[PDB]
Amino acid sequence: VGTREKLRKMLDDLLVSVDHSGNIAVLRTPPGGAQFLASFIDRVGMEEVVGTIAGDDTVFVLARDPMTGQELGEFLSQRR
Amino acid sequence: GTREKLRKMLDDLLVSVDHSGNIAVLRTPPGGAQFLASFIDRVGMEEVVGTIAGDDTVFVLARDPMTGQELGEFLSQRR
Amino acid sequence: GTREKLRKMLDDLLVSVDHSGNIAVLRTPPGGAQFLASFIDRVGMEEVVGTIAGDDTVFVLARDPMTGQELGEFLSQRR
Amino acid sequence: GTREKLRKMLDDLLVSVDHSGNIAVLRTPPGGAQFLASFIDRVGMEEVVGTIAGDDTVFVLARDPMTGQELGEFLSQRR
Amino acid sequence: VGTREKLRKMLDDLLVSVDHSGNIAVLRTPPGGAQFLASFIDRVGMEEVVGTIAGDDTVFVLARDPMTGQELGEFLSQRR
Amino acid sequence: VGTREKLRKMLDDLLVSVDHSGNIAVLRTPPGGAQFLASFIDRVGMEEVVGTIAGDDTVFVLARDPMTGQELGEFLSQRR
Ligand SMILES: NC(=[NH2+])NCCC[C@H](N)C(=O)O
Ligand SMILES: NC(=[NH2+])NCCC[C@H](N)C(=O)O
Ligand SMILES: NC(=[NH2+])NCCC[C@H](N)C(=O)O
Ligand SMILES: NC(=[NH2+])NCCC[C@H](N)C(=O)O
Ligand SMILES: NC(=[NH2+])NCCC[C@H](N)C(=O)O
Ligand SMILES: NC(=[NH2+])NCCC[C@H](N)C(=O)O
Repeated sequence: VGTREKLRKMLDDLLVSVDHSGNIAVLRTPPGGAQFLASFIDRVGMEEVVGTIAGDDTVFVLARDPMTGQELGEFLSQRR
Repeated sequence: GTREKLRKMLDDLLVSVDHSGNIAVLRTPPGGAQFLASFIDRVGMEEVVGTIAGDDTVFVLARDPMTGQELGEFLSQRR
Repeated sequence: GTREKLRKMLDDLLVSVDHSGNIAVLRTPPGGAQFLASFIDRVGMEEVVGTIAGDDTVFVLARDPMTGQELGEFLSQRR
Repeated sequence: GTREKLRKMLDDLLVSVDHSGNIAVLRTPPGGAQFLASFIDRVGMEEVVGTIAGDDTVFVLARDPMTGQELGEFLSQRR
Repeated sequence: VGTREKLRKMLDDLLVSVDHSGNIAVLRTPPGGAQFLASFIDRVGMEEVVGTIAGDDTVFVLARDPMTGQELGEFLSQRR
Repeated sequence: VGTREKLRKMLDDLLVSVDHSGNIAVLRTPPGGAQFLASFIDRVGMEEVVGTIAGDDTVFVLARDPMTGQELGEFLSQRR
């Protein structure tokens, strides 16, 4: 039903919390969820996102300068 | 727990099931393997000796004498 | 695809092959396991029920009645 | 090496042992699977065809004719 | 024997080195150790830590602003 | 044939793109390639690199201050 609405649903299904410090937004997932969530982020292609790294329950998303991790995390919290 | 989380996750995440020997193989979308296997470990099924998740694949070890096919059969059935 | 990417990657990445039962075991250099298994999944070999990659090891599940030794034999042969 | 590092790590990391077929299954605490399997690979046991570590689970492939139970038996015994 | 002393012992058992640059402290582990170490960090709940990402032998720990990676790494080197 | 030339060949074989923001250079790989590439980086020992974290197709490399992610990513793009 499109990379549009799936975004939301993936976000609502998975995002436990959003935090930030500096040029990084930190996304918390349930255990094992990090790689899954970061895959869609990479795949919708946000160009204020330089890249992402997933661990097990955490994703670091790197804001493209001048954008900041707070601005980045906000841009997300509205997609939910 | 499997009440509303069993079938739902499988539909959300289980792309295909295959098997060989005492192992059932679950394919997920990219990055999905750890996440689905998290749900499987958490119900704590006796016949699941254990799970290993890669990136898009999960290997489920069936407890002998149960077969990998029989095991993959069930998770397929929760759908 | 296996034209120029089959033998080449194995030479680049396959350190050793071993086996037991319906499983062939591929050792790679550190961090190499996901990368090599990516190539294997992508040819989509029928007899490969699936793959799991750790850090330097890949487990390849052979589809019964084929054996893990027979399977490891082929990838060794692409070299 | 297994002198002071064999039993010690297992006590530090091995939560439980199970098995099925030619595979022994080791459960670790969260995130512990790669770390414990690192120690196992490094002794280089002949009968260990190879190891794959997920997040909290390790699959140890026993070299035929040895069984996964017999293999899990030993690591249990180093405790 | 508590999330108190286990901290230390986990730290002593695992921390190969601590480094830093910017808002990140970098922790080096033996191979395969990264996820294990970062699990306890997440679990003791440090609130100057926004989050952590583990690889194989490295953990990136994100300092909460205003705190810095150096201050963060020091706060650790005293727990050992 | 040495940690010298293998660098290049590994880099040419694997580096899809290089990006940067702040004190981090972001390296993109094919799927599953991230851990492999970051292993060699760690192993050639660059001391303007504090550390690396690999995911599945992305590596974050932390520049040692004063060095920046751009300067870091450039130092690489010449090794190819
Ligand atoms: N089950 C675990 N491995 N837990 C620890 C995860 C460590 C870190 N937050 C990450 O996602 O990389
Ligand atoms: N992006 C990747 N690493 N893809 C390869 C996946 C390899 C294997 N199927 C696994 O799940 O472990
Ligand atoms: N750096 C490491 N984690 N080494 C241990 C590798 C464990 C196992 N052979 C795997 O590939 O999953
Ligand atoms: N945090 C998690 N990903 N937990 C699920 C672990 C899945 C499986 N037992 C493994 O070790 O690979
Ligand atoms: N055995 C390996 N995978 N080594 C490379 C690890 C790369 C990076 N330092 C990380 O921990 O993510
Ligand atoms: N097949 C996947 N797991 N894709 C998503 C990878 C997410 C992130 N770019 C990483 O490398 O960690």
